Amino acid sequence: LWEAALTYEASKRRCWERVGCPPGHREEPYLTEAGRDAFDKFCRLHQGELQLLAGGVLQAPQPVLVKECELVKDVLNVLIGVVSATFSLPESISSLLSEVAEYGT
Amino acid sequence: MIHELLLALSGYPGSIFTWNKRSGLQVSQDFPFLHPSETSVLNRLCRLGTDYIRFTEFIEQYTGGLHGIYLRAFCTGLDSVLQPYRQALLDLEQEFLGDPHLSISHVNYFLDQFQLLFPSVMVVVEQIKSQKIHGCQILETVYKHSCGGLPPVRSALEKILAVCHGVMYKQLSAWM
Amino acid sequence: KSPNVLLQNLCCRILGRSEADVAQQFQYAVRVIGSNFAPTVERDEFLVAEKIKKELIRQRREADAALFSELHRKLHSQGVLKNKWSILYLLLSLSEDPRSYATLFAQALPRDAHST
Amino acid sequence: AAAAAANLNAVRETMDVLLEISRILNTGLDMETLSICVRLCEQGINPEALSSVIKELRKATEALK
Amino acid sequence: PDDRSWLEHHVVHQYWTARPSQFPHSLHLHSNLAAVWDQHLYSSDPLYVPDDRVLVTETQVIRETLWLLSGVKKLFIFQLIDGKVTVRNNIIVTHLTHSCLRSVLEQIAAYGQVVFRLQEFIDEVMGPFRTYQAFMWALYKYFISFKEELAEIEKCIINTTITLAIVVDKLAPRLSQLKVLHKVFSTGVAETRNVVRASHLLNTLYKAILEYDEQTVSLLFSLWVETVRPYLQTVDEWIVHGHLWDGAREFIIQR
Amino acid sequence: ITEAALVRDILYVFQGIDGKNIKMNNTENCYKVERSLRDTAVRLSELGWLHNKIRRYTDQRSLDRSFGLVGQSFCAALHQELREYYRLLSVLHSQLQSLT
Repeated sequence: LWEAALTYEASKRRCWERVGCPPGHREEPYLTEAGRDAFDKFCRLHQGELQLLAGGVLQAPQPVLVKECELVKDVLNVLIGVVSATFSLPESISSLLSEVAEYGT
Repeated sequence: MIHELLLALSGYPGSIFTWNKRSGLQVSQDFPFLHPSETSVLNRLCRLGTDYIRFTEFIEQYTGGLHGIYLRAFCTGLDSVLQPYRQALLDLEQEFLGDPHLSISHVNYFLDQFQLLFPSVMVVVEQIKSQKIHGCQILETVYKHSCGGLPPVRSALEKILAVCHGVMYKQLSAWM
Repeated sequence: KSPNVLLQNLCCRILGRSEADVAQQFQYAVRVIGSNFAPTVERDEFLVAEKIKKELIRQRREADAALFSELHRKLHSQGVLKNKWSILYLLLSLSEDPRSYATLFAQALPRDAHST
Repeated sequence: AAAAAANLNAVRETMDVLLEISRILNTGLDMETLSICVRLCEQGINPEALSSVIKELRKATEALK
Repeated sequence: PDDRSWLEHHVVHQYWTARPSQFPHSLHLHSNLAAVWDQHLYSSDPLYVPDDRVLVTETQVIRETLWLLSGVKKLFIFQLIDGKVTVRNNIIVTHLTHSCLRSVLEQIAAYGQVVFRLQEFIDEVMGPFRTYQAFMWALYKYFISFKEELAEIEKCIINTTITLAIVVDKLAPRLSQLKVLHKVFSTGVAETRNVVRASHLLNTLYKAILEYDEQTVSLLFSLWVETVRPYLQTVDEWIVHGHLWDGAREFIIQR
Repeated sequence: ITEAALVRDILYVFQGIDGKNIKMNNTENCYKVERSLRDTAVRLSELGWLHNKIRRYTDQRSLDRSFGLVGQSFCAALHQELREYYRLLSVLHSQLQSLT
């Protein structure tokens, strides 16, 4: 089993600080290249910071969840003539959303 | 340590292998981490780097009384012989990443052939400076050392000689 | 695994055939591996190292005879093998020459002069 | 965990070193058969016993070809 | 913790945001060398004198230097003196005891100044001459291709064994080409009328190609055509339209 | 005295580098020690004593061009023979991290 597992891939990541075959941990990308997860955490932290800095008088309506395709179907529906999920007769989505909502209105 | 020497040997001396033009890569530093006689092994090794450092400055100043297109072929040839000195410095540090158990002597035997190249091309770089030769007769004085007697400097001078001929073949192609 | 199924895996490695087909040879193998199984003589890796050197001198190849030295050092640098003597003896016995005798050449101690 | 893969690395190196040894003396065996042989040599075995077996089993496959 | 934990893990934060680096090590001189030498210095009785530098890792330096070399300015590393980047003597790596580092980082700082001044010059044309505008355009046309190769290397960092001597050697045909524009710009900063300020530059460019009459000659040629372009435009016009027009005098002939 | 101290100097006196407690005051006579293990050492040090002669001779004769192409070829042959000895001495170093 051990010799059966032994045919596995060995690391090609070495260091001159960790010497003697370090396994690797990675090159640690920054907060412009480590998102799609830290992006969401960064948005969440920023929203919490703004709500603290105001006093709870700000009230985000969760401009994330729903994701994209559901949102895209909703804005396709407002152009048909039937009402959307926030209007009826990332936080920058509100600015994009108002502009495409008033069209179908 | 076996990366620090690989820069002290290259172009970046350090405070353990401090540079002087009256003694290249001086090590005189007392070591509780090294044997008393290890300094002499280092002393024999440091001559190899001293030559390379002198060579790179000589190439660096171009482009005093030496001037012409002839030094714009000679120094370019002097880079090409140092090119297997760049690849063979790359190889050692590639080995040291996985196996750190490899001693000084591995560098010693592996780079033993360029402790034969270097003293015999050092006389070529000094020869053109002590008496000023920057004419078309640089080719003769490399052409009499191309006979050689030591095979590394016998094949190194061929590389430079071809480049000098290549510059001579443009004057004699416009003219003709 | 256990050794008894592992000898079958050896019988399936070298012969292509199934193990329900060839069972006479597996029977002949089980007699010789059994009852002479574990080490009973003194192990020494240095003599086997010098005999790998003597085999590579028998080819008149001195470069790999010096490469074998750093490989033989590395085997002890890691130290994750129980019997270093066995695999070098094994690999030395299974050598093939691409392109003598041993009644003048002295082997290891048997522990038949020494109590088991 | 992690050290249980670091020892797997420390044997993964040795399996290359014995492979280089095996190829410079040139057995007619490859890596997979060699894994059976190293598995055998871990429990303790006589090479005088095992090698003879290998010399017999190779004379069983070119007798049915 | 819970967001700082995620930050500390995936993003770095250790010299440039205050968090003292506890980077694991295998010690044992080949990567413990700064500590070995400091302990030796103390045991020989300095006397005392604790040296304070904040301990960056190895690869971070190399990445930061790439971003410095490509042509964008204002990084955390490299103390600037007037707009001249110099080596930072407030950081240290686990070996090399900060001396070999002080040499080689000085080499890359020497390249960083040459690229800093040229990019600042290009920026100060956007905030005419009809020859400066083509000149910065040629310089820029070089810079975009140069910056692209640096950026793909930096991308390939995240995708192995990285140390100095590979990325230094790989960028030899780039730092060689960088040295030439330093010489070309040194006579472009030595200056009354715009026609002589154009012509004295352009004839230096026209003569420097025949001096080496490779990689250098293509560099000089690619700068040459994009600066002789406005004069060809004006002489073409001078023929075919029968009139002469410049934007405030590109000629020495008073017609 | 510990033997590991001796082995370290021994591995250097082959090159022509004096150890810490192995020196050669009279250059003609072989390396002199500065109970049986003490007796063995001189027989071990003879090889380095020969290596000194061989190295020092090819040091001078390789740089001489008033000695001709032949003679420099002798030097070349010698340098190539000298190169392999250090490859051996490398292995002898590496086996530290008994060793008799």
